[PDB]
Amino acid sequence: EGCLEYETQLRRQFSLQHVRVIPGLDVGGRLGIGAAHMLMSLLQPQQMLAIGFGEATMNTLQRLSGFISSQQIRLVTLSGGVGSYMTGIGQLNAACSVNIIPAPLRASSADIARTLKNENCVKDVLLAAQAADVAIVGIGAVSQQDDATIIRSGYISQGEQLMIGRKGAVGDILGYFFDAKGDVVTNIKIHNELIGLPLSALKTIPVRVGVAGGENKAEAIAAAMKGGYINALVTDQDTAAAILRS
Amino acid sequence: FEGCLEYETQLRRQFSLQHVRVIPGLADVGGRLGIGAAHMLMSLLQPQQMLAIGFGEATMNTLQRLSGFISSQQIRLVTLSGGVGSYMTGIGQLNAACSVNIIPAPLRASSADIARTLKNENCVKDVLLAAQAADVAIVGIGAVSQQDDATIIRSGYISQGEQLMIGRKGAVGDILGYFFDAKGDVVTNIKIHNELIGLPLSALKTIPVRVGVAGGENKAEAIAAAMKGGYINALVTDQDTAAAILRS
Ligand SMILES: O=P(O)(O)OC[C@H]1O[C@H](O)[C@H](O)[C@@H]1O
Ligand SMILES: O=P(O)(O)OC[C@H]1O[C@H](O)[C@H](O)[C@@H]1O
Repeated sequence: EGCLEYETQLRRQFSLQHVRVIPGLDVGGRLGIGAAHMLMSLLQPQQMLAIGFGEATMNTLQRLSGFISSQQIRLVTLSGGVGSYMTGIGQLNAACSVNIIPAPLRASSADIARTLKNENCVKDVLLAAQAADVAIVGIGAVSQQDDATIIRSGYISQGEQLMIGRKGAVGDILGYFFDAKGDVVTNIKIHNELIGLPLSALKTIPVRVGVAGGENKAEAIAAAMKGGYINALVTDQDTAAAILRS
Repeated sequence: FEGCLEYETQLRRQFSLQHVRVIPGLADVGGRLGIGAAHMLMSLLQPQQMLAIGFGEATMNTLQRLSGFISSQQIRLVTLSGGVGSYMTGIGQLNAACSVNIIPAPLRASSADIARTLKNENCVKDVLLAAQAADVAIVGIGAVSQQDDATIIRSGYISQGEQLMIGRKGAVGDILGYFFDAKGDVVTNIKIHNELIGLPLSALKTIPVRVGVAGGENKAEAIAAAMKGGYINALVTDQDTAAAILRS
């Protein structure tokens, strides 16, 4: 009931292409339903879907697995890491096309990241990802602190997250952190250590869906939309309220 | 006389194997090899044990047939090589509660310095160690004599030129991109070896039970060599191939 109005206002405040706002209070399971449903009406047969990692995207992929088979959707990873995509990929049948960047999410140095990005088998998948028809990503917030997936998964340290925060970052997509206005934070070393597509290349993809909730993400989700990284959103009612007031 | 039971006995004694299965020649073989290798693995793996897997058609067919058993017995899988995508037809068949540990790297780097770098990345080194600690391994065996039909060529991991020179330098086959000569010794002057990300054959031998699954007469010399080098200590093959291996 209050969902339609919040959709409308989100669509107009952030110039979005599509929005779904789910009734408030479990939330992550219900976000995956909402995002799977949006993706079912967006994707045409044999189209390509680029995927990010995290709980909300993995949930979504589970609810979409039957659509993916019967419409022959091709999947491609937006980042390295492999293992982080397996909970969502394991829920598909084995005739599904899945193209996986064969590298770590983050290299121990920027030189090594650049080396890896130039290996043929990595470079091939980076291009495929950038060419996708639709993308589905999660959004992390600095305000989650130890509960953020990117920290639980060991990809950045606590000291890094404190400094990322100090430097004015509010949230991230695929390890790429941006400030409250949506601008990528430029003096953060991790950015040049990530193997996957940068957020500037992600914007090649014409429909880019963020799925994310919890009031603690509101600032990050707003900023993601202000930066243009996502042009469609799936979120929950309380978060929507919080974004609109942010 | 002869038959499969005799061929098993002879192979077992001749190569000092721990386990052997020879399937009849007569309905198509790579599928029946997979069934036979899954049945052997089912009798060797205890619950919660760890199975190291290599890539290729025979291993991926085996894993497909083992998927129900992997699930119910909570078998943990780990990749023996990089490549990620080379393993998807196999691991794609499992359910999502399955424990699957994948080397997050290419199979082969563009240079040896780059391979050495990737082997020292934390997320790669962790999985290399997990693989070496496995209870059982399952691998395919490739033969130089397959030429353009070898999976290692068909998948683009080596060039025709490379395959030619590897043959010139005395290799007969490979396991996981590591090529050995007819006595079973790894061929030392081949640059693909230092470019591979995964475990070398010497570290594969840590795994106590090492099952090769491979058939076709053109692989006979390579399979014999693989047993002579000790890379596999158990074999699943077909009748014709067993006969050829025995006369090698
Ligand atoms: O909170 P989740 O849904 O688990 O996932 C969010 C992560 O996925 C996003 O692209 C960012 O990397 C975040 O770091
Ligand atoms: O002939 P297949 O069963 O497809 O696979 C053999 C390949 O997989 C083996 O370990 C070697 O890499 C071979 O090159």
